[PDB]
Amino acid sequence: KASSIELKFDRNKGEVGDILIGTVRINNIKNFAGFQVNIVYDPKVLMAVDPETGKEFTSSTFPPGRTVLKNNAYGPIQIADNDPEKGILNFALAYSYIAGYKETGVAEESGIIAKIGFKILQKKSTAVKFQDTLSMPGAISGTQLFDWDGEVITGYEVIQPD
Repeated sequence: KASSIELKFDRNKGEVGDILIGTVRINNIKNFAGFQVNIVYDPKVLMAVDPETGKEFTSSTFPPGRTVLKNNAYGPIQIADNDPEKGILNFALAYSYIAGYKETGVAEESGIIAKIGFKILQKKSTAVKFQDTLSMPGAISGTQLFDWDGEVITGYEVIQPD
């Protein structure tokens, strides 16, 4: 029942050339209607790729795999502004029609918001994490969650990968 955003890996070690899959998940986020996150990694050691195809993320790549914020009746808008050469992923998605969403009264409070492949480029210990950035003032460790009143949500835990 604890409210959280988590970045979790299926496995955290592999051989060079294999792809580690990171899943970004939300849990018990009250009246959840959108988010923005900033995730950083060492681009010399890991490369952000599509989990299925292995195709390198570019600046506009919005990650696949979500199980929430998919109802077209509420106007989902995806924005990506990654800088993979600098090891930065930054992407956001929210329902525009939050009036129609709130009016139905059923909130999507838990689920997957992204799946991201990380292809291993070197045999070297490394970390992937949510991290604050000056382009996101008022964030909680590089995360912002929004509700169906269009307000910023607080009080949740940011769970980093082990």
